[PDB]
Amino acid sequence: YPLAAWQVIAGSDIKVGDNLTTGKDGTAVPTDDPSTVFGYAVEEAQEGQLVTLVIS
Amino acid sequence: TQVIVSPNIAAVKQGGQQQFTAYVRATNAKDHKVVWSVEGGSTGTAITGD
Amino acid sequence: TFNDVKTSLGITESYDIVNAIRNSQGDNFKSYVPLATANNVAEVGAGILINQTVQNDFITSLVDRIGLVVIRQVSLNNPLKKFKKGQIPLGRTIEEIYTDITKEKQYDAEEAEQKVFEREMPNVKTLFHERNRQGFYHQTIQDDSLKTAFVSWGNFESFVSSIINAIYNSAEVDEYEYMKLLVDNYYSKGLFTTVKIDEPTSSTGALTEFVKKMRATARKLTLPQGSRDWNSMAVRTRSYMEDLHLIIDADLEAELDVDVLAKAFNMNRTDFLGNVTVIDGFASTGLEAVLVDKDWFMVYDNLHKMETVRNPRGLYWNYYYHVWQTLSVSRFANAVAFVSGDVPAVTQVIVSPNIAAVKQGGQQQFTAYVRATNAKDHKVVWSVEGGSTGTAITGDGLLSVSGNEDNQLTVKATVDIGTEDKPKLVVGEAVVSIRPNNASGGAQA
Amino acid sequence: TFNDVKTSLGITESYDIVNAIRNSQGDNFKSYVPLATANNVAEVGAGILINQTVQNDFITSLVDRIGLVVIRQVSLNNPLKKFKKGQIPLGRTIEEIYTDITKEKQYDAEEAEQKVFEREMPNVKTLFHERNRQGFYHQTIQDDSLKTAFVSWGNFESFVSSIINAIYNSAEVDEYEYMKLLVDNYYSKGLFTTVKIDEPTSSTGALTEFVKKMRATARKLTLPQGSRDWNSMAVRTRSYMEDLHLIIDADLEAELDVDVLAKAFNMNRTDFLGNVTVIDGFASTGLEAVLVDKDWFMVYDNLHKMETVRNPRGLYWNYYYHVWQTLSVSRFANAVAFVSGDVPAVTQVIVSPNIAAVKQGGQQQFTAYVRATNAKDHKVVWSVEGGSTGTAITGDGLLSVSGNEDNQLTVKATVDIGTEDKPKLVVGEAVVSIRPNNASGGAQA
Repeated sequence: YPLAAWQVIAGSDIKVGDNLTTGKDGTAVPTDDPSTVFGYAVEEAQEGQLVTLVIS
Repeated sequence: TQVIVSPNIAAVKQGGQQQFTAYVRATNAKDHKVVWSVEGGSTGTAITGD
Repeated sequence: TFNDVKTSLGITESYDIVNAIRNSQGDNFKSYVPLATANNVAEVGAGILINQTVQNDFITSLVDRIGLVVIRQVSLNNPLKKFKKGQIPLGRTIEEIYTDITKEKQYDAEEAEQKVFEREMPNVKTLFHERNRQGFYHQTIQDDSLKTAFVSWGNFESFVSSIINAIYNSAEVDEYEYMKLLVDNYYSKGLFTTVKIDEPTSSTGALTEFVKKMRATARKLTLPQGSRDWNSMAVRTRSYMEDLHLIIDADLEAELDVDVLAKAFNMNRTDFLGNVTVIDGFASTGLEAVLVDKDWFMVYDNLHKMETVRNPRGLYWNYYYHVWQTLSVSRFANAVAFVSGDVPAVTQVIVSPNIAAVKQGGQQQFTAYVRATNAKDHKVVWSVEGGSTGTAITGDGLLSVSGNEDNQLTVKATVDIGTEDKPKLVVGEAVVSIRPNNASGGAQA
Repeated sequence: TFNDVKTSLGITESYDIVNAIRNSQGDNFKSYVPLATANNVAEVGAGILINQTVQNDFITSLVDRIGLVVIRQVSLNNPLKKFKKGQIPLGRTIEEIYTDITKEKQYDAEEAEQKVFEREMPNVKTLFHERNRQGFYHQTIQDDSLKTAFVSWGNFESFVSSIINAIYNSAEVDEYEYMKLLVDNYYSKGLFTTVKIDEPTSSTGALTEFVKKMRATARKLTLPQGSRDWNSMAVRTRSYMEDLHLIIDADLEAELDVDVLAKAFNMNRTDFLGNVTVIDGFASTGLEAVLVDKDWFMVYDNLHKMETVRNPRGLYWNYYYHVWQTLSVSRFANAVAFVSGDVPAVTQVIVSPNIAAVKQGGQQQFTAYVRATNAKDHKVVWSVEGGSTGTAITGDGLLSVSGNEDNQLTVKATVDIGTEDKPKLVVGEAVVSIRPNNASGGAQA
């Protein structure tokens, strides 16, 4: 069901607009190297909290 | 004096919604902010303003 | 379907009565020391929001039961319902028509040779009302799933008879609240004829001033020759003492009878002269004690329908109770506001005829009624918005429409309040449509 | 619309009846040779599932016609409808309270010096039957599409009543299938007292052995001192003979008539005791017959409504027939299963008081009954599960409780069946509430 945005457990602290990639245990962590980027967060989240961001 | 959440007993199906609201007894007649916070839950369950 | 929910659930204790308050004390709470079972009275004596099932003390396999089931039945009503007017089935708009008095002419037999058939029109002012409210109330009853909540059909039917009244109580609450909104709407638009008072909470002497201005204004309204203030349309209207309704909250009703009426020896001399309806209170700032005619309200009803439907495979009724009604207030009946606090010096400029029509080349006379809340003078500056090259008011409100022109003039009447650094302007407007004049012909000489 | 479907659709032909008449002479098909039209009766003589249009024999242009429409209206019933206890319109839960017998004490005569007012609670066990089936049925009657299928209103109306009966017959059939489910539930849970006996339809003497064990077990149920041996709660209950019901299947009825009741000079000394109903057969493997009281079944009705709705847009009637009922089984009544295959040695461990409420620091005696077939000398291994240290139970069942427990306990009685390599553990369980005490000695010595 093609989702435009997901809710993924943050593997660290994530700021709004941060590009995200996979982390430990499949968690979402901040990145900076295009290729690892699968989505951009739309809200701030602390480690262990869900963060919702658009795919793209 | 006292804050009153109006749906006191609520029952929500898993993956559902519920609209809570709060009455605030205050003698001072000052505007007061109501800070909505859900507890006892897991990763996923969240509440907004109102 | 619940867990181990605590009793002190939605309770922030201003002090714990259970602990050292009743235990460690040499003070007020010494009379609760001789109580033995007082901890459990302190625990669930306020009531329990959720019933956890309790086993019997002696035989733990049995279950303690519900002994008494009380169904509290409430009946709400509308105090302002006595000001309603009826039912309007068809149409939407209400045309209100007031014919005002005219001006005398001098007798002359010689000018009457040629001024037979002369025309003098009436002074009619119209006002227009419209349906505002149309909302509905929705209450679902699942009949069959509520029967597990019950023994005793008397309590089952009383509970079902209560849910229908809660649709009926929601009409009384809103219609009181809409008719209270007609007072604050009509005060925010500055249409009340305000009377500045000092605040009656502050002293008993400033209350004694307040009682006089109610008894004085109520005399001024009921004068048989009428009065061209006290309404927003500024026509001359007498009122009747049996029709003046005072809308005063219980805060101000309590300061009256404790100070004024009880210490008075002749209660029918400091009384409020008429009908004191007791409101829960106004919502504006400083607005106290509105004095209105009964014809000031124009509340009509358009429909009152209880439309139902039934879901078969859900086995429930949905009750849709529709209320549609026309909620508006007159500007022909008198309406006096009793305002404490800072008021404008002039709340309202009213311009005689609000609308006018005049041939291009013709002329028209105006009258700026100034609702100044004090014994002060205010010169009116007249103005023509939308005029061009010949259309000009000559001072004192004599519009002289020129000719050539048809673009719907607007006539202002401004009262300036205050300093030049803050020139506060109170503008009353009239609109003028121009009928063309073919008796002239373009050029002349 | 269908293409060339032959009149043989799902037909598995044992032999060609056309060729067995046509070829073979001298055998039993010789009497079908003097039939002139036997090839045509043999073709379409079993009914056809799909109607090919068949042209007329005289004029090929015309078609042959559907002259007769025959509507089978089978009505079904519930053979177990006698077992129902009535109707519960209001409320949800049904409570059965049984006050068991007590244990004898020796006459004390000197230990009674301090035990005059010592109290011993009755052995009151209980059980709570709440509403289980909450269902509805559902039909669409798109009657305007159906008017093409019929040419008379007598066949249009008899067919519409035929779909209504399918709503009611589905209620009849499924109420039977839930009341068989309650037997297979109670057997799968091991609450049936297994009488272990090889199959009646296997040999003649195994048929008679069954009849000897039927009338033995029916006698053991009705003895005027009762027994604990036939409940799942192990209370001394007593059945009556008129209330016993036997639910054998259909083969076991016919074996009684032909093999032992035919040869019976005294049929009352052979046939089954109690009432015998005949059902299609239990789903569970090996379950041959079930002997219950009338009180074993607790089926109450809660709702039987049928509500219709009309879709104006699709032109159809919906017919929702709601059935709400309490489908539960009393564990206090005697019930015996007769089971053919290999069963386990222990089917149930029944634990006494079974809902306890100790004092924190106190002690409760727990006794465990063991259901068995051959019986044995098994063992009972007690335990208790709750997160405290302290709180140990003896090998005799006397549960000790810690002075600081504060968690609900779960007392187990585990019997091992089979080897230590693959152990089968039949576990009977209880619960303990703690009731916190107020010793206030935090550190003793």
